[PDB]
Amino acid sequence: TGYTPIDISLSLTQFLLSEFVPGAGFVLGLVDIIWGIFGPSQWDAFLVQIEQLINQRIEEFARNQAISRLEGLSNLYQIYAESFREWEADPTNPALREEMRIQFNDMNSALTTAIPLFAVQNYQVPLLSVYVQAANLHLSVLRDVSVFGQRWGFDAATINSRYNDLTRLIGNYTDYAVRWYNTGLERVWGPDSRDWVRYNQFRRELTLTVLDIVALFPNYDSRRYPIRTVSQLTREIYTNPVLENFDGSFRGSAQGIERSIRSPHLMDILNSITIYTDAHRGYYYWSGHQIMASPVGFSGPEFTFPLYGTMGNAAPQQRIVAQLGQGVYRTLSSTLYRRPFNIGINNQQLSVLDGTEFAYGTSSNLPSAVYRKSGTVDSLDEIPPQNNNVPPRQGFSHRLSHVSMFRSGFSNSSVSIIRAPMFSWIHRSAEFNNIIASDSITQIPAVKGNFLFNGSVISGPGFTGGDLVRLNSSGNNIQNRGYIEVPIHFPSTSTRYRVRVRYASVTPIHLNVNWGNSSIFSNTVPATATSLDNLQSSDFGYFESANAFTSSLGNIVGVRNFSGTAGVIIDRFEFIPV
Ligand SMILES: CC(=O)N[C@@H]1[C@@H](O)[C@@H](O)[C@@H](CO)O[C@H]1O
Repeated sequence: TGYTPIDISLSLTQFLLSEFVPGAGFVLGLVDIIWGIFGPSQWDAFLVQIEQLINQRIEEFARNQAISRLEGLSNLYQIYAESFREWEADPTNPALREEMRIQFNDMNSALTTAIPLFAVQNYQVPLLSVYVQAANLHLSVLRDVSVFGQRWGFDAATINSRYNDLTRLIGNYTDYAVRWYNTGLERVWGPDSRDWVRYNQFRRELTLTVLDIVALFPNYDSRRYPIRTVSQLTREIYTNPVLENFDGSFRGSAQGIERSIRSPHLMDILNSITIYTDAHRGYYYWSGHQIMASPVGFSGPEFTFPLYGTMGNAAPQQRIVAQLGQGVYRTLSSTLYRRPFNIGINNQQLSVLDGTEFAYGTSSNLPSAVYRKSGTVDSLDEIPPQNNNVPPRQGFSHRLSHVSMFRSGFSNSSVSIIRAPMFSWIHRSAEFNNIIASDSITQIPAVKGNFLFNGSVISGPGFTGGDLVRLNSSGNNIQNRGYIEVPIHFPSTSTRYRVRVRYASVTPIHLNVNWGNSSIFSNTVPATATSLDNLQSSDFGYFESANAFTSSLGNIVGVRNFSGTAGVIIDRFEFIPV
């Protein structure tokens, strides 16, 4: 059918983001999306997807052993799923209850045996995606026994033991996956542009097929999340048409290309891009541009970034409005390469864009914005739909969040000109606004805030689904306390909410949580980590307000660091309806 593991994973991500609640729906969902296949095809494809990228086939025996085992888990989970489905339909039935207990044990036992075979020495990287899939399924099944095990007829001692497995393995699987993500990525680095392409492709593909899934693992903790919980992925992934459609390779450019990506920041909303046009020998091109953005929820004035590339005057400037409908979901770019037989300042090599169509995500339809012309270098090939059952403009997975630029040469004095817009893509689960649901546990990442004082945004470890907020120590200045404020919106004004914060700290730290002007928590929270530099899964802890309140307290939430000597990492705010 022409599908790749990337398509499949994005679809699974969509599911896990919107349907993360225990019950038959979840179990049947996993069968429908991943585990309902017959035969080795899918699994082979999952392996090839990473193998072809690192340019290394898994040793043949270990490869067949892994594929074979995945087939086994598939058959077994299909049976488990149907037993679950019939059981839910008739929960008091003793025969169904006994069958569930047997099915759970077989499933748990098979997964525990199978997993190390997806961690074979010297082949951890190409086996990573199937590992994560298996790990996901295992956590899922452990979550199921935690929620339903009593009703199935397991004793309290067995349930608690399985739950302790769940919490430990949330940690272990996460750390394993991130470690091997980092290792694999690092191996793929090289000095030239061809290397950078491969490196970024790895980052991109494994973000979509590994990291994105891992980021949702904490959700399986049924005690922490006893009802439906909605996560948001704020991380950005990258395409670059000029570089990615280039068959040659720019020597020693990789570092420069990588630096052209912007550094960690509070999430913004891309409003417009103003493109400047330069020309050479009747070839008109995108020479530079200017970005305009807004804070999350349009909760502040629009801001303008410094000029990217060079301001050319060969044609009038074109202001492309990105923020219409759901925003820009797709770029279709026209690449221009000039490689003349004789090269000189009068006859330059060009590696640029001479057109781009910017297509909008929309429930209906909306005409595309077009810089000069459309092209065939299509972002949808790299950033596919999460839902392939509707048109791409409805079933898209990402939204254009920024455009920066890798640049080389000056038109006036160079033989070779590179102008390579770097397109940055945010997952659509990163909503324009912070909207607190009334019937589910709403997760709002701290980086979705709009005001940060005595602190900085730092790179996530890779398992949080985006970046993190670091509040600095005050230096014993009551006026210099680190503060992050998040704008929030309540569609329901009568629902009562407890506010939970997910954090990391090396020493005990006094934190103050405000909802509007009201302080709803002010106390010392324990240390959770040994280091803030090398973050592992268990380094993140939780604390929460004692009481529940309504939207009448206000439309902001914040955390203040009262410590004079220690810093603290804020991951996300969570709103729990009582
Ligand atoms: C006495 C006190 O804590 N003052 C805080 C200050 O520490 C800082 O957080 C600032 C950021 O806006 O807000 C002030 O209200």
